[PDB]
Amino acid sequence: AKHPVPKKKTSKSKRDMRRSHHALTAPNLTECPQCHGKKLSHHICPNCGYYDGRQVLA
Amino acid sequence: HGKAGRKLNRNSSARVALARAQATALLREGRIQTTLTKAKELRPFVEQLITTAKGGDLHSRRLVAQDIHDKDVVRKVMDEVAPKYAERPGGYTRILRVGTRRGDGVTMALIEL
Amino acid sequence: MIMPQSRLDVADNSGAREIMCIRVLNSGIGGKGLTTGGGGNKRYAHVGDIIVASVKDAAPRGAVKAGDVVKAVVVRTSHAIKRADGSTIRFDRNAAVIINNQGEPRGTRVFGPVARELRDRRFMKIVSLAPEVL
Amino acid sequence: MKGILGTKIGMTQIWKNDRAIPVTVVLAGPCPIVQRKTAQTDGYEAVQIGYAPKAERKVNKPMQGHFAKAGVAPTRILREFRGFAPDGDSVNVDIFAEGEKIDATGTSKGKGTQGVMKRWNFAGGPASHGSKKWHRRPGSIGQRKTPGRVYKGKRMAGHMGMERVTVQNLEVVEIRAGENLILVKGAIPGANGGLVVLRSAAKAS
Amino acid sequence: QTHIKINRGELLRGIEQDHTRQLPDFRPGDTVRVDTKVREGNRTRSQAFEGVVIAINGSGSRKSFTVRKISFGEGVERVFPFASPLVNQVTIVERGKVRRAKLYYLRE
RNA sequence: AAGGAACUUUGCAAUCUCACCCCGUAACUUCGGAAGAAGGGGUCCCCACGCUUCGCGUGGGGCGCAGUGAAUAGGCCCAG
RNA sequence: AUUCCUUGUCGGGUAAGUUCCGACCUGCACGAAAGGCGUAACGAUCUGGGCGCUGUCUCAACGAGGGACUCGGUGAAAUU
RNA sequence: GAUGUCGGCUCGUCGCAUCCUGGGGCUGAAGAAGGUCCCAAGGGUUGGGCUGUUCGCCCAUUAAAGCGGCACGCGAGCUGGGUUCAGAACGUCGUGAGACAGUUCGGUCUCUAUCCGCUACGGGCGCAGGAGAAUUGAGGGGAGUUGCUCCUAGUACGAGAGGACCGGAGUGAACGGACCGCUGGUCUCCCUGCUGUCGUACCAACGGCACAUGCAGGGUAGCUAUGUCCGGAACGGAUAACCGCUGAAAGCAUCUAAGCGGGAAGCCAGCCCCAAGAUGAGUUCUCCCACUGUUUAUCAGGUAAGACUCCCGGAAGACCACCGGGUUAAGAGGCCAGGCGUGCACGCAUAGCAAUGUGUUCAGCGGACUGGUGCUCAUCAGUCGAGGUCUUGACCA
Ligand SMILES: CC[C@H]1OC(=O)[C@H](C)[C@@H](OC(=O)N2CCC[C@@H]2c2cccnc2)[C@H](C)[C@@H](O[C@@H]2O[C@H](C)C[C@H](N(C)C)[C@H]2O)[C@](C)(OC)C[C@@H](C)C(=O)[C@H](C)[C@H]2NC(=O)O[C@@]21C
Ligand SMILES: [Mg+2]
Ligand SMILES: [Mg+2]
Ligand SMILES: [Mg+2]
Ligand SMILES: [Mg+2]
Ligand SMILES: [Mg+2]
Ligand SMILES: [Mg+2]
Ligand SMILES: [Mg+2]
Ligand SMILES: [Mg+2]
Ligand SMILES: [Mg+2]
Ligand SMILES: [Mg+2]
Ligand SMILES: [Mg+2]
Ligand SMILES: [Mg+2]
Repeated sequence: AKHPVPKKKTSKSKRDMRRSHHALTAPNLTECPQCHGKKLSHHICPNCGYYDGRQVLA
Repeated sequence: HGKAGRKLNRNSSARVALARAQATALLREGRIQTTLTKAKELRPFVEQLITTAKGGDLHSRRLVAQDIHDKDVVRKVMDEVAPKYAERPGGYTRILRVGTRRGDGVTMALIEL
Repeated sequence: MIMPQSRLDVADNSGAREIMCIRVLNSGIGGKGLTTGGGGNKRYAHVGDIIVASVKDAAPRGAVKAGDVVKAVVVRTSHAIKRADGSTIRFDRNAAVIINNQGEPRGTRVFGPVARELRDRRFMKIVSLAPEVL
Repeated sequence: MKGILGTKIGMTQIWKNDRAIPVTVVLAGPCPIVQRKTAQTDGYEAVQIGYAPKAERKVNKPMQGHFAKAGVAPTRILREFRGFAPDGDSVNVDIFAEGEKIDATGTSKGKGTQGVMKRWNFAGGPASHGSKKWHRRPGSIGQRKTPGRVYKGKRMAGHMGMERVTVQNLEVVEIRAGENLILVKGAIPGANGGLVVLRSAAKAS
Repeated sequence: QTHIKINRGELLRGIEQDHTRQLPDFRPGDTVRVDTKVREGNRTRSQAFEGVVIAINGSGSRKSFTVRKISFGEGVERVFPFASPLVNQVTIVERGKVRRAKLYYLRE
């Protein structure tokens, strides 16, 4: 058949313990020096399209 | 280990096709939006292309034609762009990071000259 | 780099034309005849090393005839030999000289150049018949 | 005991009399003596030495204090040497002699995850007479019902390299003080530009 | 690892000029190379190896050239460090016309 | 690299060989065969001369490590 | 492709041959259309040897691509 | 309602009734070579030919080519030769269908590991303030083999032939570790050459495709062994068999009854590596320093020293982790110079009927190497992180 197979159901406890590292880390959001919508460090502000001057359209 | 120093993600032929492909795009358009990595690999190949063109002689032209298979882009690079870069000690390529895509979730970037 | 099964050109007139390695030994030569082994492992014979061998091709009329289990000293090798100054020697073909149990040649003369390493390894009589000692 | 810190520069080919010698060049730069460990203060005898210079801006407040106490200049590398108590601020001149046998130590080049064939000189298996285990793969990890376990220590694939390695009794071929250089016969562990720890033979012959 | 502001290139070059030897303007073609065989006990011999330069690998201390000869019916190749103390002098016997740097084809 | 079956139940596997032209070819035989036996040589470019073409032969000359220059492409033998 | 005793015995080939070839006859338990002996040619047949070549091997290395690893999308299974 | 069965390979570990090497006692031990018994398990214990073979026989060596255990160790590790499926044959038995003590050729070995176990690597929290760094070593692991030659010395011994112990030098083998300077290997586009065909209008020069490099020749960094460099130890302490000192019981004798010394490749220590989750959580240096909060929100919140996040990279790496840089900037790229590799570029001129050759040109081109240089991006920010419990004692204003 399907050669190595689990021997016993993994308990609600054991299953959950394994998920103690699955939690997403929230982005470190910065506020744009211009358009004043929040942005990602080292990226162009989505809203105004600025990164010192304006690079992207809108 | 692997202390080499280059970067592919396809087969020999393809790595060269992509390089030349995007190099023609940037040189023709002046600014292209692509994947970050893809853009990173492009930066030196295109930067090296400008230096060849910065020769001005037929050989320098013919050398560019080995990578740029567009009759017009080769003229744009030879006669227009390379001369404008005359006193720039190499460096005209800048990469800005735009931000994550929907499908693959890939972080996009801009590359302009 | 000679090892059991390696076939080699014979650099003498002992009658043998081609010998085949049977055993790489830890090549004696001192006081009495040749000395007894410096271990039983030892995978490669180099120039100046003694090997045990079976004769595969022998000339009609000669001391050594086919299928004789014999001793020979390696005189030439395709595998490069390195000298203390930094110099390297390497020969197109590997060759050996059949010897008796006191390490003296079995033939009257030696053919082609021999490695200087034989001189160091105390093989006086071989190095004496030798046309060149590169 | 009498030791120093340097940087692996490279390997070259050099002659002494009529024979060629493979040499590892070490820049055993000047070492500020920064802390003297005494049985009275620390409970054992040692010297804390320093190695490459650090820009004052790059140095944090706590490390500035540690250096200012000895009144040096900030370094980057700090190591101790047991039972070695010199006077002043440690340099190879008079420390090592031309000919002296030494104990070169460093961190081996790291080869990341390496399987049993490279990591332990295994054997793997047949490349042709029927296989699914073609070359690398270990064999049997154990036995049967008996130690229904696998021996602790069992040689297995893991991260290979990037370990502390000491190479005993290396000849001091040449010394170029002022240039702060030392030529060593043979191969010291680690890569060029790596930290090296040259000392007195651990136990000389 | 020790991030010292250093020119390892030059530092190596420094401990190498004292063990570097300029030899004649040769590329392939024939040459008499005059080795000094001190190794014949206390007696210092002189043997000359004369053949075609097949290769020229290396630079600095490590620069060497490969000579190929046919001696008493058997092919011989010698590799010499330019700065080998057992080398006395190499001399262009005659210059050759080749279309590459390695000429290993001469092995057949 | 050097070695070349030492692998192994077993050269299993994987190489070598590889097209066309010329020379050449064994025991044995039901005289058909065995035979593509085995083995060896040639092969590209230019010019001039000859002919039966799409092409070929002879001469001289040229270039490369290499000329079925890449793809398709028999390993062979002895004995049961 | 038959033999137990058996790796019979002697010779061949191998440095060394429980297999293989050849003799011998003591055929446990060959034998004449359940055909006996032989036979050129044919065989993806089976056995044994040789030349060639080789990563099968001493003894493995480097390199490539596709997985394996990482992220974003969708998300099974035997088992318990 | 299934514990896969011989041999091989791979991988080991363990017993000692020890094959070698180490120490001894007796010998029908002169010496050398042995015999035999005792102590001793640290390491070592070769490659082939025949057979499915384990075994055994042979070849050639060796210090030696040990015997056993681990489900006749190991198939969720590999093989599948042997044996025990279905085809087929021979011998034999059976009237037969079939059969074996047999013999012969053939014959599917099941991608995903849940727990324990094992190798690597992180996240968490603890270690009575928050931090940067240097560390002791309780403990643990690795390693541990041996020949040959010379000197002692042609001495001891021996009638001679021969020929040492003890001590002291060298040099291998196999194993291991590191390393890439050498010698080589590779180096999937760094350089050149070559074919067919298609394209860039044509010529000339190039590009694609012929592998997931079309093929060939070479090759830097890197990685690599077949290439180098080092290694097993010396000294010590306690022992083993064993050899002895002092010495009674037993006016002698006795190595023992009390005491003491010596004595092994073994034991502990020494060598190399890990190591304070050593919850028994150790030590040293250095830094910051006592902030705010209505009996309505009983500890949260600004912050320090310091770090993380993000970015650009790395002889670090699966991911994490680790090291470096982040404009107060040479981190990476580019660019400049150099090295190194390839081996003489395109274009033009000349020579020739042409193929081609010569010059210009040690050309030209150029991955990873060594520097330099502010041309490009390391922008801008955000997040987090102390204000130190109690009891006793001692010193103190
Ligand atoms: C390839 C997949 C295929 O498996 C196989 O064919 C292998 C090769 C076969 O092996 C084999 O049949 N064999 C025959 C002998 C060699 C090989 C084998 C045996 C054991 C282990 N490995 C290989 C099995 C292991 C065999 O079991 C074995 O049966 C033996 C009767 C007893 C064994 N026990 C003791 C553990 C058992 O494992 C059975 C009978 O199958 C066919 C198992 C049963 C459950 C079955 O029918 C599966 C559904 C089977 N059918 C399918 O489509 O998929 C499967 C999984
Ligand atoms: Mg293998
Ligand atoms: Mg099992
Ligand atoms: Mg080379
Ligand atoms: Mg017959
Ligand atoms: Mg996913
Ligand atoms: Mg059974
Ligand atoms: Mg004894
Ligand atoms: Mg190299
Ligand atoms: Mg190539
Ligand atoms: Mg004692
Ligand atoms: Mg930082
Ligand atoms: Mg640079």
